[PDB]
This record gives sequence, structure tokens and C-alpha cells, in this order.
Amino acid sequence: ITVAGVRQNVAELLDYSNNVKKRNFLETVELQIGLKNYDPQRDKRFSGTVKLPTVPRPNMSICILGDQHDIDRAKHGGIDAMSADDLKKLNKNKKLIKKLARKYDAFIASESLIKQIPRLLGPGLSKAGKFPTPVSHSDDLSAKVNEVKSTVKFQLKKVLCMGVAVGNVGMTQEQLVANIMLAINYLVSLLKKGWQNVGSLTIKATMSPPKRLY
Amino acid sequence: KEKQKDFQKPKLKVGKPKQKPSNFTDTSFKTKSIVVNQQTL
Amino acid sequence: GTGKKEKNRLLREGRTPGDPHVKGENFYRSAKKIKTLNILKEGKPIRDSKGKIVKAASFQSKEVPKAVI
Amino acid sequence: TTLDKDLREKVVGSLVLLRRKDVIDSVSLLTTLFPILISSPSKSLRTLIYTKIISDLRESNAKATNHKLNRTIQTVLHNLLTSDRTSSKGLWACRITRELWRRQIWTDARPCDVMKEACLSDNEKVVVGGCRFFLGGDKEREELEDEESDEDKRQKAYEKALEKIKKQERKKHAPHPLNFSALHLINDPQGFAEKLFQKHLQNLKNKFTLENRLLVLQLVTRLVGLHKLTVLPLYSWFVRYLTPKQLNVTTFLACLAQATHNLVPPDVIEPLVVKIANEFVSEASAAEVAAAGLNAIREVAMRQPLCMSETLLQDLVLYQKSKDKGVMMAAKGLQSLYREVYPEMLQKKFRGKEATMGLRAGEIKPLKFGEEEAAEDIEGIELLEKYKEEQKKKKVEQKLATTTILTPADLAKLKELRQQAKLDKML
RNA sequence: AUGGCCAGAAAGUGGUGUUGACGCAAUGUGAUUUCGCCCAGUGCUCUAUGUCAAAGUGAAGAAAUUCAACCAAGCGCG
RNA sequence: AGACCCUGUUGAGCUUGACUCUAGUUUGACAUUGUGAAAAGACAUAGGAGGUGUAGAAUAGGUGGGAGCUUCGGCGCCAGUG
RNA sequence: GUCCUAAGGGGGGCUCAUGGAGAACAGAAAUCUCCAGUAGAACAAAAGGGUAAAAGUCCCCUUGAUUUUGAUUUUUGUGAAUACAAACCAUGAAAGUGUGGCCCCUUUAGUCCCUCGAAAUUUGAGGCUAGAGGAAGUUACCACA
Repeated sequence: ITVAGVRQNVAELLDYSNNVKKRNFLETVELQIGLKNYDPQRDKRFSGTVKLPTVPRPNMSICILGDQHDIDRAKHGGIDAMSADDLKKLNKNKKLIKKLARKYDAFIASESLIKQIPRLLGPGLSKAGKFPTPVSHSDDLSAKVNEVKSTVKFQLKKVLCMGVAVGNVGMTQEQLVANIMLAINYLVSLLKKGWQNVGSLTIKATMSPPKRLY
Repeated sequence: KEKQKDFQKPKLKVGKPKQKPSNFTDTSFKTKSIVVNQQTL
Repeated sequence: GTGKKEKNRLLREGRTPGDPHVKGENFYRSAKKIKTLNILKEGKPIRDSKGKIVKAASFQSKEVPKAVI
Repeated sequence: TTLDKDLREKVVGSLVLLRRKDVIDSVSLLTTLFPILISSPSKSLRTLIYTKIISDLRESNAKATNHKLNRTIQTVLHNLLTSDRTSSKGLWACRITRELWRRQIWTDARPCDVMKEACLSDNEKVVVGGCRFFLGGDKEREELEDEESDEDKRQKAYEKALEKIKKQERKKHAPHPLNFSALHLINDPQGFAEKLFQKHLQNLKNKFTLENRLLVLQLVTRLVGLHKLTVLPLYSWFVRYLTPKQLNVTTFLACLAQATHNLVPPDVIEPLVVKIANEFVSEASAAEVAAAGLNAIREVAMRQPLCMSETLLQDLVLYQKSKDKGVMMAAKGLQSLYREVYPEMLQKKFRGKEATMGLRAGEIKPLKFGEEEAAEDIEGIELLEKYKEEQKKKKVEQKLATTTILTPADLAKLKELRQQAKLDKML
């Protein structure tokens, strides 16, 4: 797949998203990948994370589930947070845990509380695939939120189809292109046959016609 | 494994009841009745 | 008749080449049957040209074992 | 019931013959045969009717998958299970599902749902039928994986290190343990495991035999281990059974090892490991009891290493000086497991060469709860860039992920360079 | 009977046969009187998926060639 | 120089799913083999239509976005049920 | 199918198993102190050989568990062990010590490796070099030497 073709594909994608037809919100540039010659169940389900150089979804909300010191750091940094008292007041209600999982796309928990998160919130976060990322009391929480925002996840499931968010319309062309190669190269590196198992590639915004890389 | 000792030491197996000693005598027996299937002459 | 060959018979039975094969094994004879029917064939020694025994018969050894307890 | 046996099997065979001659339909034949199958007292009649039903399904789905017929029969079996839980008539549907699954005629998630209803039942025979369906298919999956694999001094030390690196690569990309297609095809595995554990294992009023409770426990623990579920009361339930006096305690320990995984907290596994250490490895304990306990502890530490404290780990590793070979090998297995995983708890005497070299040079990092691999770049991408720079320098004499797309030959070269770097680090 | 069982290197060849089921051919048992069950296995015999040769077909290549389906009888199944 | 025992680079008769072959027989293809009709099958495409175990307003293949789309009537998000 | 087939080098400090006498709970056994203690401990031979300011144990640095060329022994090539020769190193104040652990087919690769013999290019093949893997009985019908 030619890189000039990549840059021109994202060129008409940004052109259509920003000039021809613009929605009322910030559309998200996303990559959809098919798979072939690969077993979903009898083989390994590959899992991996890679940080994009630029934040793909700046509107994503991240909750903080930590100690009082981390709550003070979060309210200093302007990040919403919840406490172990709040988790106890939820009282292991599946509906409330589902509402929290739907409301917050990502969670960051302190090292002292991450070993009690599956005790307090049951299996809800693991079911939603939103198990929190540990943070120590010495690490910078703003930086932690930065790689949590910049990271994407590549897990196999029961089907041979995947979809990831590689940026938004609002960022510029070259860093969009950089996000695209890091995502594609990381996926090819995770794939055990590399390019031989890749079915097809597709890039689009939230509401845009598809552009086929492959 | 081809060695044949005069006496074989029993091997303890965990999660199973202990075997009876070698000098234990078992007096339980079952009996079956022999029947001749012929009518009166 | 390729299908009546013993190789094809063992492949259709499932027994893999490399497994032990007793001499004389066919469709009618299994290994247990050969071991049973060779009992009626045992009882002969192996001799040289001059008539002396060079390999003993079955249960006819000539060796004195070490009988210790 | 009242006909002669030979006449009645002749009537069944003649109905199957008329189906073969296409006089009657498969649905009509099956609706004739199935109530007689579930209600007949004759064992030979039931066996032949079951054989004819299996043959009819095989002949129908041989040329093409008959989705309508499969759906109707699956619905009929599901209704048979749903009508009466306490009845023993569901074992026929269980046996039919096993036979069609092993013949690979049915591969949909609907047989898995039917056998899920079989597991969630009151009758012990249909419960263990569903449990055997979800469990004993692991052997069939292993056979299928074997078929797929069939289809697919210093120099000696370097070769041994390369073999170890190849074994590590096989562990990285090998089929996962405790894996089965039906187990993956179960919808709501957490809900299924919770219902099974609350229905059969928790209930003291259940009069199930110990082997059947162990089958249900094997199902629950394999579900939890495979799908990474979090079922906290199961670990507290294991506490009574973690005793050497318990029958099939080896099966219980294997179940607990299957139940443990990475996302399980160390807070719940550690009392179990402490209890196994107290009851199993001690001064008055037998050698076989100590070896079994240390093997179970090694398996639990394999699934989750953070359960154990450093003092307990050093105490258990010091059992390698024991005169019993089994206890010695179990302690050495635990020591080697923590050597690759987390050598910092291990003593400086017992860490080994590679562990001490890694800890001194700073490559080895502490393993913590919840940590996930977060490689910002591809593995070996720096080595691939160095190789590309060397090639450019050679061409002149005669960033990689940022600009250039990954060629497959370049990816193979990067994998070879990563393997060479791993071999050099091992050497 | 455009047949069954045989002969013959072949034949526009021959035996049964100048024959036609009260016959020809292959067997076992062996005057007269008296005298069940099982198709388990091995034989024999009847009726869409598996196994599936040569020829033929499709694809790749510059070709040699390679890979795929299709695949009669027999075997398996009943 | 018989009969008997023992030995063989032993010979020969016979038997059998022992090995390698073969007469005969059976099946398929090409040719002998000409003049005409009617059918189907398999691919190739040019397309089109579909999804109930229960609960849910409906009849949920799945995946990823997504709180806004909008033909301006609404569909949405929210809530409910999974 | 899982598990085990063993951490080597340098320097420094200290003695082990066990017995006797003592110390709240503490007793046969938990920790502490002294005396006696030729190895009765440990060192990956369960009653072999050898080791006490060590070959044991702990601490601090390290990977001589590294390349290259010959010689010897077990005996063409190996493998193992033994003293070295050259380089690069480690450790210690240094002498020194350390080159490990007390003792015939199949298939892959070769840029500048050689042939396919009228010449050349490309597939393919061969060679050489360096690797990886692994055909039954019976004879009381008989016959011969």
C-alpha cells in the first residue's frame, strides 16, 4: 500500500469532512480492518496497545478512582474523580456499574485501590473491557491521562473484524498520517503472518463515505 | 522399572483413602444359587 | 489385489508402521493368536553342523543361576 | 411396546429406508422416531432409534447444511429440556448434541445454548451431560490442534539458548490452554458461571456425588480462567476443600489453579496459598503430600504470581534441598517460574545468571497488578531502523514507523534481528 | 440365450448344445425310519456424503511445472 | 549307501490377506463413431432479499464509532429491557 | 501434555552437624548466651575419594559459562579433560586465580563458489562447502549332499 496513496486518501477524507459537508460536532477519523486466513477461536486472540503521537479523541472522558491525594491531584488538574466511599455507596449494583461504564470511557486507578477495584465494582469493568490503568503516587497524573488518551487497543474477538479510532478531523494531515502508520504497523506487527492475514483496510469519519486503502 | 524386588513398598496417593494393610484378612463373600430348570416328570 | 496386501490391511486397521509386527501376522492371525499357536511349535534347540547345541531350547537352559535371598 | 423386537426394529429400519427413497420427509421421520426414543422402555429400540436419528442428521447435512432442520431439532431439544428439569429425558438430547458436535455437523452457538440449559437443570445426569459437553471437548480441540500442527561447548550453549528462545516464542504464540470453541461460543460467560456456582456448588442441599460436583467445578473454573471472569465467593468456597484429608484434593487444587488468573486480586488468592502451604508442606507432612501441595502452589503462582509473599516464596524454594525427588523438582519448578517471572523475591543465591544480569543492568522491571504491555513502538523497530541505516551506509560507501510503511520482508528482517538480539542477550 | 459354466495365443474359434428350467452347470449330504436358535465374525449377495486412478476442466508462470476442484467401479456405509 | 536323529546358499509337491507379479474378469477415458432434438448440473458474473431461547414498543448476524441526524414529520441520545 | 535434569569467577569475614549448662510466657520443639565440638554438616554418590582463617556459609564486584592456534591422554575424525601460546577481560592491596559447575537418506543457505560441454539471460538441475532433521507356513507323498 503506497504512502502517497495514504496521504491522498486522508486528503480527500479531510476535504470532504471539513469543506464539502461538516457535521455539528467533531467527527472521528477511524480505521476498520478485515482479517483473512486466520482462526478466531482455535488460534491466539492477539491483544496490544500502542500510543499515537497525537490524541485521537480529545473529548474522551477519563475517571479517577484513587486515594485522597490522587483526588486532590485530580481536582487540581481539572479531572473528574470518584472515591472508594462512592464505590461502596454504589453497593455492587449492576445497573449503576453499567451506567458508570457507559458514562466514562476510561478509568485510572491508584496502585493502592486497583487491587480493591474488582472487589468494589464486581465484574462490570472487566465485562465492559474498561479495567483501570494503575498509577503511583509519584507519577504525573496529567502525563498518565495523556498516554491513556493517546493509546488505542487491538484485541481479537469472535469475529474477523476490527475497528479503531486513529484521530479526529480537527487535527492536521501529517500527524493524522503518522497516527495511521503507527496503528497499521502495530497491527501488522501483532499479526502472526503480517500482511498475509490482512483482509482489507477502510478509513472514514463518523459520517463519511469510506476510503479503501487496500 | 524392570527391577523385581521381593517386597513392593506401597505408594501413598494423595486425595485417596489409605489402602488396607498387607496382613488384613477380608472375610466378606458373595454367594450365587444354582438352580436346575426342569419341570416335574 | 492391492487391498489384500498386508500394508494396506494395517493402514485400514489403523496400526501405524513402526509398531511391533510379529512374524506370521495376517488377516486371520493376531499377535496373541501367534503367541498361542507357537507354544505348539516350541521345543527345539539350535544346533551346529556337528550336532551340538549352540542355543538352548525353551526352558532347557543349562545355566545355573545365583540362588540367594 | 407390545410388538416383537425384530419386527419393531424392522419397522424403524423400513421407515429410514422410505426416507432414503424420499417417500417420506426427514421432519416426518424424526417426529415419528423422537417420542418413541424418549418414552420407549426398550434399550435396543432406543439405541437403534438414536443411531437412525444421528444417521439421518448426518445424511441431511452431508451435502449442505440444512439450517431449517437443525433449528427445528435444536428447538425441540431445548423444549424437551425446558419442559421438565427433574426428568432424566434430557440426556438423550445431551447425547445427540455430543455426537453432532464431535461429527462437526453442528457448529452454531445454539447447541451451546441448549447444553447451557442442560447444565442449568435439576437432574444430575443432564447436569453432568452438559458439563461433559463443555469439558471433554478439550481433548477433541487438542486433537484438532495436533492435526492443524501436522498440516502446518560454547556453540552447544548458544544452540540451547536459541532452543530456549524458540520455546519462549512458542509460548508467546501457541494455542491457549483451557480453550474450547463451545466455551467461547457461550453467551454471558460470567452469568453462566455465577448461575452454575450458585446452583450446584454453593447449595448444601444438593445431593450430588463428589465426582459430579467436581465436574461442575471444572466447568466453572475453566469458564473463569478462559474468560478472565471475577467470581470472588468461589475462592472462599475452596477454603474448606483445601485440606489433605479431602478426597480428590488433587482435582480441587487443579480446579483452583484453573480458576486463578491475572486479574484476580492477590488479596483473595493469598489465604488459599497460605492454607495450602500450612496443610501440605510442613514437618509432619508426608513427602507425597508436600510434593502435591508444592505442585499446586506452583500452578497457582503460574496463573497469578502476585499472590505469594517473598518470605513464603523463599521458604518454599528452600525445599529443593529436600531428599525427596518429587518435592525437590516441585521446588525447583517454583524457583524457575519466579526466575522468569519475578526474580526479586528470590534470593541472590537462587536467582541464577540471567536474572542477576538483568537486575544489575536494569532491564528487569517489577511486575505489578493491572500492568499491561504499553510498547509505544514495535518490538525490534529500532533494530530494523539500525539495519536500514547500515544498508544505507553500505550503499553510500559503494522514524521507521513514522514515515515508511512496513514491508513484509522488512518485518521478517526485524523479527530475525529481534531473535538475534534475544540470543545475544541470553549469551 | 446379446445367457450360465468351461476351452482357446487369436479367430468370421469351440464344448455343454441335434440343448431350453421334468434342462444344463457347480456343490454338499448320502437307502428307508427318526432328527431348535443366532447374520455375532468371516464369506456370498442387493442398494447421498467419505476414499477416489487415467483422461478431461480451472488458476499462476515465460514455460517446464505446480496448485485446485470434478472424480467410474471397487472399498467404506446401509 | 536301508530306516531314525542332526545340519544345509538345500530341491520339490501343497496351502494361505506372507512378498513381487500374472491369465481371466470388471470399471472409466480416447478412437471405431455418423445424422438430429430435449434436458439439467458446476462455476463465472449482473443483482436482489433475509434473521424470535427469554425479556424488550419491534423479528438483535456481528464489529467500530457516535449525540446528533433530519426529507423537518420525526428519528434520536435519556429512561426501560436485555 | 505440564515439571526437573542444577549459577560459574575473584576477594574478604566466620565455622558446621551435635551435646552439656542457662533465660518471662517457652514446654520435646519458636529466639538468645557460653563451653566442648577433625567434620560425625555441607559441597547435586544416601554409607566412594577430597576439603575448616575452605572446596562449606554470608557479603561486594562480575560474567574465563569469551575468541584464536597447535600439543597430550582416554585410543582417521570427534567429544571430554589436561598444561600452556596470542588477544580481550573480571577480581584482589598484591602474589595470583579464572578457558565452567569438587572428581546412510530427507531438507535449508552460499554476494565473488563451479558446471549444464555452439554463445548469452532467466527458471530448473548437478557438484562443493556449511548447517538442521530422521519377505508366511506345511510335507505321514517326498528328494538330494
